[PDB]
Amino acid sequence: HMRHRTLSSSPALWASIPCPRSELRLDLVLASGQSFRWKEQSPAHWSGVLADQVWTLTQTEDQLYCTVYRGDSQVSRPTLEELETLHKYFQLDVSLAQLYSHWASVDSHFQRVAQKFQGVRLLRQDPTECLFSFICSSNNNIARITGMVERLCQAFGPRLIQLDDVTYHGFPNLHALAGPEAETHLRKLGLGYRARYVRASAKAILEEQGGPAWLQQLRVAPYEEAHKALCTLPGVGAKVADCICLMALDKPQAVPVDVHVWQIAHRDYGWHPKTSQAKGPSPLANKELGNFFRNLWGPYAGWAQAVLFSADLRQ
Ligand SMILES: Clc1ccc(Nc2ccncc2)cc1Cl
Ligand code: NI
Repeated sequence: HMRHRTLSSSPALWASIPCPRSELRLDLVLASGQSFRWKEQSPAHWSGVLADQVWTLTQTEDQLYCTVYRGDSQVSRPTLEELETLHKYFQLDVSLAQLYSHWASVDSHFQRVAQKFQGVRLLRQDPTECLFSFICSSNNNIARITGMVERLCQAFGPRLIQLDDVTYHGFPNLHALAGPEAETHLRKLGLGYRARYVRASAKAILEEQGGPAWLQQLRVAPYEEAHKALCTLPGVGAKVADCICLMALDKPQAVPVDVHVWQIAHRDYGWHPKTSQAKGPSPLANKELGNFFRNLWGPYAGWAQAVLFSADLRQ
């Protein structure tokens, strides 16, 4: 039936937001493992869902070209409010050129690495989508998580539209994931142990915290409160909590610490746990390392990390 648009195919329906490739590189941000809902359907054309709507995105050296598919009606070009949404998603208020410059000034390693990887910024994700996406992320790779999240949305989330062979679903609400046959069905979809944590966390957020409004509270709450709050949930530890804080709760200073960042810290910064003596990853050593990077980079430490992370997936 209807198909995925290119910029050439249907130039009428595309709109644009003025955005240099130095401020945002789609190819580095949408497959960076922040969101797992974007695919490059046709070369340099990124399609994925936002809320209850599909988008396809592509860019030039100075422009971010984008179009919407409402799903239900007259196919038209992105409205103003629809583009405000997109602007916010990419947190484009924030100057990346300034942040790169600031980091480079205090970190000679960053200076050498950031050159080849410009336009790495953080998305502002829906808390719910982010939470459950990052529960599926423990002991896993981007490819597998992408899969799990797609199957999860297909099975539990509302159908929106079909383009080509791909049927786009919205992200499920908590109630949908909280039900009795939720784990069983999720286990069928190959999440394994993670199925328990999904259901449990959905059931928890409803009953223990009073629904999705809780997550919005954490967005306005201070970092430290939000992190402690998140860590109460089944399947959510310091790492996942920091991912969510950073990517969906507007805490730029949150620095998710796993064994991979340990490696980079030790190899590239010569870091060892100083207050600690135990020589390997630990609750306290990880937090120590988080504080280390905040001290060095400042209150957008998580964003700086995102640059290094994106420079590591490319060899
Ligand atoms: Cl800054 C950042 C961005 C994206 C991710 N995504 C992940 C990719 C693979 N396994 C776990 C998480 C993680 C960080 Cl720490
Ligand atoms: Ni050493």
